[PDB]
Amino acid sequence: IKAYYAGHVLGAAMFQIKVGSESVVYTGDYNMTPDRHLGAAWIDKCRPNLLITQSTYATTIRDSKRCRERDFLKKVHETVERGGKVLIPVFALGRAQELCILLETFWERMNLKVPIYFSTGLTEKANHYYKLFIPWTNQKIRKTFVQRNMFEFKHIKAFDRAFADNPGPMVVFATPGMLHAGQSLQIFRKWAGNEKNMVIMPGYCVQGTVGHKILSGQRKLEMEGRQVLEVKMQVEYMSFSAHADAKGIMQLVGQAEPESVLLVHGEAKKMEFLKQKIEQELRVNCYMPANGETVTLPTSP
Amino acid sequence: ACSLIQARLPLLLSCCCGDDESVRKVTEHLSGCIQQWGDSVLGRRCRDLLLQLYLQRPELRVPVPEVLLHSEGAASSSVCKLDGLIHRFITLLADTSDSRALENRGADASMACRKLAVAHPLLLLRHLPMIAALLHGRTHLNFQEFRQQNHLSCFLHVLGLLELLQPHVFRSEHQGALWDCLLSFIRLLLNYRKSSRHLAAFINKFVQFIHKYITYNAPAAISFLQKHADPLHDLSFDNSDLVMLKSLLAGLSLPSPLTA
Amino acid sequence: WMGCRATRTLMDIYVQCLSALIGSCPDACVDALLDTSVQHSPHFDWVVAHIGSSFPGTII
Amino acid sequence: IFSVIHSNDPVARAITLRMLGSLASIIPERKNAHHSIRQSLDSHDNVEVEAAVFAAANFSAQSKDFAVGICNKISEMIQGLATPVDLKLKLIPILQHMHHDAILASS
Amino acid sequence: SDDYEQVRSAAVQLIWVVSQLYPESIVPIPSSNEEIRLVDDAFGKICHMVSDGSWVVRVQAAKLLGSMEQVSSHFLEQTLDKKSGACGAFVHGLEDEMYEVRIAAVEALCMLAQSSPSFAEKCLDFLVDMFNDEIEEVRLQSIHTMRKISNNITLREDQLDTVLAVLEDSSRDIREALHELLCCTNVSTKEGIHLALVELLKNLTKYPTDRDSIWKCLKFLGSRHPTLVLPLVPELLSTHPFFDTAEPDMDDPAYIAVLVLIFNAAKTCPTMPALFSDHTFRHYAYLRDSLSHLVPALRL
Ligand SMILES: [Zn+2]
Repeated sequence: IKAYYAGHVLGAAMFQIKVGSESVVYTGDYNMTPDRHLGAAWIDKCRPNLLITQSTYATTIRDSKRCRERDFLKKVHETVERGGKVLIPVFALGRAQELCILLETFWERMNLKVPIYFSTGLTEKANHYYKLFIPWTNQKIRKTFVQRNMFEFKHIKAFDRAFADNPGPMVVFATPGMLHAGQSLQIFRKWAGNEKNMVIMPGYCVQGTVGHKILSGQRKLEMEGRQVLEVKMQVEYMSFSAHADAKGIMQLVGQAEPESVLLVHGEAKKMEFLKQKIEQELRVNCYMPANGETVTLPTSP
Repeated sequence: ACSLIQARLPLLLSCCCGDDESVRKVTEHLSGCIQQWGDSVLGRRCRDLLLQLYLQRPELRVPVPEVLLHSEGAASSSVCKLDGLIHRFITLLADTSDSRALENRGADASMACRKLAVAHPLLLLRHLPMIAALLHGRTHLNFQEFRQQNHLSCFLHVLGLLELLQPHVFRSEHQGALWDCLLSFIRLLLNYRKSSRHLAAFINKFVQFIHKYITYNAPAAISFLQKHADPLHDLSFDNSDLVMLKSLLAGLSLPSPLTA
Repeated sequence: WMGCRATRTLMDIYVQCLSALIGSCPDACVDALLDTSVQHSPHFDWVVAHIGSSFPGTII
Repeated sequence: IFSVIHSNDPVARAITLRMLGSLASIIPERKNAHHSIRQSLDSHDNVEVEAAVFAAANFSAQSKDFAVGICNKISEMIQGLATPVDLKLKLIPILQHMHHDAILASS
Repeated sequence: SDDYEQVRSAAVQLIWVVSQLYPESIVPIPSSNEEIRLVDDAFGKICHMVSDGSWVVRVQAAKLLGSMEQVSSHFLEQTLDKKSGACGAFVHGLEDEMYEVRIAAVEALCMLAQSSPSFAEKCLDFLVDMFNDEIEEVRLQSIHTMRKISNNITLREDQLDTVLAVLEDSSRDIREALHELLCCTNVSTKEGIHLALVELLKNLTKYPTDRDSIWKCLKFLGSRHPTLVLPLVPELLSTHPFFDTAEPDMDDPAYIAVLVLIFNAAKTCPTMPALFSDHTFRHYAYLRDSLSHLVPALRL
């Protein structure tokens, strides 16, 4: 087996599985567009018999990088202009670094501290892991880490206190992502307001309660003593998860040039469209396996 | 050069002191002189001297005589003492953002400039590039905050001032700043094309102003339209509900509701 | 009438035709136009009005 | 020394200008002194104007930039009809220090 | 489509050569019954190569993409839009991990914008966002290219805000390059002029050896933007409406640069001589004699 570069998170890899002439490549999760701290995925012309790809985003390109960052910061400025607070949840190890540095650079203009509510031990561990694994990061950081340490964040908070503070411009970075349980749900359940309780979802929120309903109004819920929100309250699902879109998936498939393709880690409605696109464009077989379904292919060694 | 009249003007200004009975009399004498002579060198120098005197003594009770209609001395190096005040309230009216406490001062400045355009259009005409430059700072902004910040108030005020300043605003010398103002107007029309129905009064005023512009000086308006025909055509395609927009564009056929 | 593309098309054709006549001999086109205006009165005369809009002097 | 040029007393200003002219060798290209000379040249106190002429002579002898910056002003005071003949006489020897440049000397 | 980067690099070089030799010749698409000029097809093929795995092929692709200017306008517009396989070619080619491909793309954008002002208008925001890039040679090349395309453009309010918020430079070469860019720049907002004045005075108090180039800079900045400086003139001269203000220190370099700017603007603007204070006229008369290469003759 051979590990490639995936670019989803630190240490994310695409694992080729070669035995004899037969070979299978499993990309797990990946992003073909580099982040502010992670590079782009790359794989040589392996040309395997099968290539298993994630398909959580079979949608079009998500309007580049600069436009998304501009929109996210504009929404943040709009929410904090009226003095509201922001309650973005994140897993504290993936896109948390990119959002942290982007919001810090945005705050270079006004210079007001932002609370990072992932645990101080966890924050320190994340900084240390990112500085020990500099080769896995972007060439942006790989060349400029000696000059300055970008991970040395000048804004951070410990835990419960500033969350229940006065309604200021404080933007919370909750320790558990996806709004499934933990500090994120604890803060969200106690927060409401037009400008305040701005909930920006960078993740996908695959099936977890509360989080999954980003496409919905986010004002219904299913819980005991459930709350309601208003339109100004941010329920925006910013596309900041490090996942390759349809263009990235086609790019990867053309780059590897496999004999066949298989799709996982996505939704059926998106995956059927992606399969149709792959079959119609590259004239290469694609597959649509469900949980427990066995997909068998012939080999010509 | 004309600098000699400028150099001898302080002597004349000192001699006249501050009595309007002498300034009025010498302005009348200069008016009679230019009427006798006209566009000759003597008459032209008389017109330059009269313009300089009016600029340095803008309290004249005969503002903008028939001779100053043709005068191109607005761009000339003459100086006027109203520049500081017109600058003052031009910026007092320029800022029409979400700071609504300034709305009353903006309205006061706007109606005062309307009065000034009615009374002393030439003095305000020399400051036209200033307000033309001030319009560039709002078109690129988004539709939502533009509606919220009521920045359209400044544009409407400037357009009303333009409507009051005609036909003096349609002279050849005041063409660059006029083109800049019109470019800003069409730019904000293009940018806010998702919902242009809030600009109904602004659209009607703009159409009327372009009508008067193509009437008074057809070739200048045609040249400006040819300069930006493609943005106007794109606006017409995207916003086809604006019947006056298409009707105005049909006015190129010529050679290049109210009752009592 | 410009809602019907054929009319606009024909007026464009007339711009070409009238430019060609101006190049060669612009004498009989106006005579034919007035003869048709008399014959096809009063419904066609809007074309003559538009033509006069393009060329005010000779047509008026 | 220079702080006395700001005094409202024109005699004190004249003495300061004369001192600056006397110290011209160790402070050429001193811009504040140059501006002081230029401002005192069109003063309305004759003693200050004479001291400014003396200091202008010294500074034109020392520094080239003052000479080129002052030649036009000296010319306009000399040719100016409002200047008396005595001050015109006092002003002409400033022009002997316009040797720093060929074009300056020709002018 | 070869499996070796040298073959692909040589092939893209050869395809650039042959496109430049026969640009208007027609090549038919295999599947679609569409007749396409050869240069546009080569443009698409090279654009597809900007996503190549190897960075040297990407550098070569960006350079040759810069070198061609016979391509149609819509194809030129396609490489900047998100979503003819040339969609988002420069978008992907401007945000790569490798700095060399980014430099090549920046230079390519320079050539393409010089050939096409309409393209330059679209390229303005993309190129000014590149100023935030923290590779030194990348930002120098972005400065130089922005200065090169300066004649065909005029900066927007938010783009100028963006470039100003990241304008804090330390080294001498980057600072001088910014000074030359500001000499050639074109801006549309007076607030940007105010922020530029603030940053330049900060860089005046911070670096004395920068005084010369910042005086010259502001001399060129006002000559170009008299209309934007005219509101900012009483904002800068500190002229109180009904009080005679103290006479500022004539040796203060920041103040002297504020006068240089305001006098180069005054050259084109009759209305500026009016708003001068008494000491402003006095100070003008001096710096016209002492600094005639920075201060221009005025019509007072
Ligand atoms: Zn994952």
